[PDB]
Amino acid sequence: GNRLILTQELHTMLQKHLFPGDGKEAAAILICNRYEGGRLKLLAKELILVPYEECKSRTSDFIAWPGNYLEKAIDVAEEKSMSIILIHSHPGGFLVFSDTADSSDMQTMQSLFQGVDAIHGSAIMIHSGEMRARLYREGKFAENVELVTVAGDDIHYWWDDKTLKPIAFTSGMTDTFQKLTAAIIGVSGTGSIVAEQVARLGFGEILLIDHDHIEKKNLNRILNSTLKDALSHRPKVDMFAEAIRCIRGEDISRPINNTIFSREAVLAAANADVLFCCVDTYLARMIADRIASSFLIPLLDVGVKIPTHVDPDDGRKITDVTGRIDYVKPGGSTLSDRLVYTPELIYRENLNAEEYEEQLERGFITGVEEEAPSVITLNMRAASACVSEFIARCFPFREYPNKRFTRTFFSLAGVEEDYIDESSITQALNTRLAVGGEEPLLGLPELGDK
Amino acid sequence: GNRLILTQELHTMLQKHLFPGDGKEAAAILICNRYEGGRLKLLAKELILVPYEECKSRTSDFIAWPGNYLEKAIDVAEEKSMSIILIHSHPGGFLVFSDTADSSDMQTMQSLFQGVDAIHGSAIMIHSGEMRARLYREGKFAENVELVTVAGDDIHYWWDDKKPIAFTSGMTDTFQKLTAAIIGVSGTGSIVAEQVARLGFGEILLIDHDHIEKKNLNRILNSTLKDALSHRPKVDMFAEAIRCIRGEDISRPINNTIFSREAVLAAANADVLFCCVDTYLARMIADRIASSFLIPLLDVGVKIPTHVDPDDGRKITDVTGRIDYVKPGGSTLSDRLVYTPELIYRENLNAEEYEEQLERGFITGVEEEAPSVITLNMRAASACVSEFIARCFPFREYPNKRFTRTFFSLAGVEEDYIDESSITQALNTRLAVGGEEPLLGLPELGDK
Amino acid sequence: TWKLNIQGKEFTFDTPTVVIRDAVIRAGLNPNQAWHIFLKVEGQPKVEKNIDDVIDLRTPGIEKLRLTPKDVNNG
Amino acid sequence: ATRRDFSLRPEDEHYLDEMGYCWETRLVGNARWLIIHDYELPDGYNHHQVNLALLITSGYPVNMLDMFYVYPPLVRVNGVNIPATEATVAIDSVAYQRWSRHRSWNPEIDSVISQLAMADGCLQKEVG
Amino acid sequence: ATRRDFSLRPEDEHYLDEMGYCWETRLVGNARWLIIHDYELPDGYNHHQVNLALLITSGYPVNMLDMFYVYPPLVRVNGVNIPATEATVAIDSVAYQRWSRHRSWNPEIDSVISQLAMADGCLQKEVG
Ligand SMILES: Nc1ncnc2c1ncn2[C@@H]1O[C@H](COP(=O)(O)O)[C@@H](O)[C@H]1O
Ligand code: NA
Ligand code: NA
Repeated sequence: GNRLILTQELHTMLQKHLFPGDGKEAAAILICNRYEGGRLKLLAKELILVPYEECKSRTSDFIAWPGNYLEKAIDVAEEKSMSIILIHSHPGGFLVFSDTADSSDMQTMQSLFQGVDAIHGSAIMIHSGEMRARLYREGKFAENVELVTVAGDDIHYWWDDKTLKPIAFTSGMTDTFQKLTAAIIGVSGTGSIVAEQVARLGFGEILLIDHDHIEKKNLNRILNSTLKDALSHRPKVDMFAEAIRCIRGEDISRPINNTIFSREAVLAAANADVLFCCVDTYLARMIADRIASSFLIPLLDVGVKIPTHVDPDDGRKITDVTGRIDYVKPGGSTLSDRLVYTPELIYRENLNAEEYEEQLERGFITGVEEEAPSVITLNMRAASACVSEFIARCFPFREYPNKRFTRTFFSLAGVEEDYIDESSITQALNTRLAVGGEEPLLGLPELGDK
Repeated sequence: GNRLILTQELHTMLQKHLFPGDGKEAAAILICNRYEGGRLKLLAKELILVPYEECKSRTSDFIAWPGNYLEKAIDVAEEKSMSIILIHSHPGGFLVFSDTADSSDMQTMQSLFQGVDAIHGSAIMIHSGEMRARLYREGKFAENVELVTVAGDDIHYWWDDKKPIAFTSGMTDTFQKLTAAIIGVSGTGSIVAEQVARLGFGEILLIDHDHIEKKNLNRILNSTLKDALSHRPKVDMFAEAIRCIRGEDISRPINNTIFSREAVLAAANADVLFCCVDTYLARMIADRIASSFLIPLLDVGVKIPTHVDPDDGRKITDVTGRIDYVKPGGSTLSDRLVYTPELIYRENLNAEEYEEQLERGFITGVEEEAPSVITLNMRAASACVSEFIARCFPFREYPNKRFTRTFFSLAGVEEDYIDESSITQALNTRLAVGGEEPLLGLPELGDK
Repeated sequence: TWKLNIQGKEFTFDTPTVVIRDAVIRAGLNPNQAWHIFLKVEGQPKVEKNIDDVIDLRTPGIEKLRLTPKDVNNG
Repeated sequence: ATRRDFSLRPEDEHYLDEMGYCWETRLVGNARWLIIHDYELPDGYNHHQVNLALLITSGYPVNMLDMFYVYPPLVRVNGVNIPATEATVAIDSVAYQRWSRHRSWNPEIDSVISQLAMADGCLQKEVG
Repeated sequence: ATRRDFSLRPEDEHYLDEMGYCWETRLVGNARWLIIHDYELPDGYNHHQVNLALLITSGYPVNMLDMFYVYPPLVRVNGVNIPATEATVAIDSVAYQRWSRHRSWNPEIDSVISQLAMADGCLQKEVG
């Protein structure tokens, strides 16, 4: 099932342009990249607004605008064969005119194909923001876009089969999730709990990405794991995919036995509607961050920690028992912006054995991990808040705007929970945004082809 | 593996008596009921303090005290054949004197047995409150008490074989010696039971009468579609899951209501009760088991109330959870109004009685809610089990007593705590009565 | 002397004000790690602080200085 | 008298015996009925003796007792109906009149004993 | 020159080619080494040409590059050692001298290009 995905920033700007308040139609042009994996994803990259003053007519059910903007679109799209989607206010009637000639809706779509050998489309927005889109192959009407979506502070799904919105926890929530793909990156302490919830909430397809295996030491944490799994060092994703098959009675999960830092895993995850990042390295969190930005996928990143310290009188004790949940929307602040990873953290984490021995010998590191062992109670407390966060954003039920909860930190030792609003986070330049699978994949030469 | 269980109230009084501050031994006598199920549990019921003034030879390492206190304990204990435990400040040396005879520790234990045909014992407390005890059978030294315990605001375990920080191997070693009971093994209870199993509890009782259906596959951990299509009992399913996870048969499934002699007598063996039910009646049974057999109790509930808005239609009113910790002799679920007679009454009308009496207007209608959901169940169940860890292995920056009740709202984004000292306590008639008949004071549980 | 609760435990200092960094060091915590630093005073919302800020232990209602890790990375 | 399918509280049974009642405990399905045979009434009703029954609710005495039941149904001797007594409930096929009489319930002090005291108070009251 | 076990960023390779370097990318186990052959040095060292190598870290260019490596090891022509250059690291058995030279890393702008600029700056600096 294909997708047209807009960022919240582009959608807001589009809706102000198409509904200035005068009740007259307006026109704009969306230039998109594409991901052609298990589903066609159209990734909104650039927007061209047709100024009202350069339109020959603007009425309540029609508009005539100049074809020179069509040619500006083609020009932007030409190099990378980008897809071009014309958008118009709710009725949708329009024509394009040149200095000497008029072209209908269909003539315009054919000229788009003539200028760019690629899929193109035509979309309509209603005053409240919802969108519908039709695709054209070879300049000729083809299929409707099944899902137009914006993952903002709230997550909006505008389905081609729409005929009220459901409320959280009801059959209508399940009906929505049944049509979505979820990717769980890291299927261990938190990730097995996230994947369990996702499966039992009725998600239609579930990607499982992890390179590690069940051992005796993680039977205290990984849901559905057994002593028999541990004795055979069963891969985490294969164990969990077979448990989902038994739970759901259906083969709806795709186990990827590999690191997320692989072409196999990145290209599988790019098909998802939502990423749940439950990893335990800074490096993996950067890969997830760049997938989310490149392919316009909302991202929920969850981390836990039980730091300890040495009290000078009493010895070692627990410093905090803590969890962190980060919601990252396409075009909003990223995990990088929030310093969830940095170059220094990634560099320090990935030293080889002779480097570790040298660091110890020179006194740069102590060789003490100032944390207590992970525990299922904290993992579950974090993973349940993580999946509830997606529910809250798809089906708002809170008494405050979801934007207030872009970051959550909770302390079970200090018995406190704090929230950080998206507006307080500084955003850097986001060079991955909506580039999809441009090579090198995610901008990482280790992921380039061949 | 046996137990001597004191309430926090008796332990506090005992420690003050035995350690007044002059560094000299003192003596006291604890009279106990017993539960003789899978393990012997001695249930501290009454305490006699021997006044310092009536003693002689009170020093840092010895005390001689009068035998009329021994006769008082025998007289209290005679009717129900209660166990009598002598307690002394740490070194523990003593004799018991009368006009005609002085009696050593061994001779005193023989006199107890002559006065009351029961197991008796002798215990020592050190200044910081930890206790060790030895049991005497037919008046002669027998075996040590494997575990002396007080479930207070903090939960204390004084093992004969003898502090670790939470989440380390020391925590797991403790849990391996404990028995947990999960009452209700469904939405929250399957999650509590999962955590208890993976945290390493050595024995896990599972109590529920219900079976798996397609409708609860969105919530019950380890459940499968085949389970639902074959109406497999919740407890049998979960017991088999524990067996494969833990590699050993450590689960005890009880396919029955908690309101049965079978379930009450099994749960009485537990070191901790987790109550995860959807009825007022079962919460009341759990409350009374906990008091009668001196077992700490964690009770958890969640609710998603809904209402009909005029412009939007049905919407979510709130999304809430509750965790209650009940220590033996502290405020109870009944004190906290978690159930009341009126709520039990209305719940246990049959369909036609309920409809008929709703019309009459003496009862009120039950409120509307959305379907249960695994995320909320897990949010409550994780905090429920973490509460037990925090009481056994303190890690919070405040006294555990501040968190005696916890309420959270995921809609209002608030979490509130209620201190034990703010809860009014009614008379607790079940406290440490063990299996006195009718069981729990409920005639339906009586032995005919 | 003046007292300050750090991470749940009371410590005594011999000066009326202290640099947060020094209070963190005294409790055995590592001041060079990434922290959410909060000072709580009775009757007031908690206030986020910087590692090299000065706090006045005479402030009426002074409750506790508290750190929460910013690098929370396990799964 | 001799029918005793279940037990009440020990104090209940002592009270019923000390009162010299002919009393039975009868299970009807899962319902637990206390039935006092030939309970004597004040003058003023169509009958001078009834069976007086209590439904012993599940969870008693933490669950409350509520209302009471009489057979044959009572009417004032002048033919005026007793207020709030129009329902009937079958006990082993015999239709008892149910008296809608309600009160607060405290498990520390309430029992069959106080519920029978309430019943008698209502029976004394409703002669007029 | 001809050895190319892995790719750098397209802009890296363009820069190395536009500079006319003889450059190789060599996998040694899982380690990714960029090696520039016969890199010309200013006067003032025991050698006038070296191999100049960068360790291309995992996750580059989000992971940082750090330090640089030269073979044969360099000493000032008067025999004085270059500060903070005493470690060696074997690359396919050849012992390279590691220069402890560190800087902040910004993934939006840093690459092999800026890391080679740093290396040259250090090599210019340490003639004296
Ligand atoms: N009297 C009882 N004895 C045992 N289990 C009970 C009792 N009352 C309720 N429960 C169980 O509590 C569980 C609540 O389910 P849920 O609301 O999904 O957590 C159900 O499986 C019930 O059968
Ligand atoms: Na941005
Ligand atoms: Na009490």
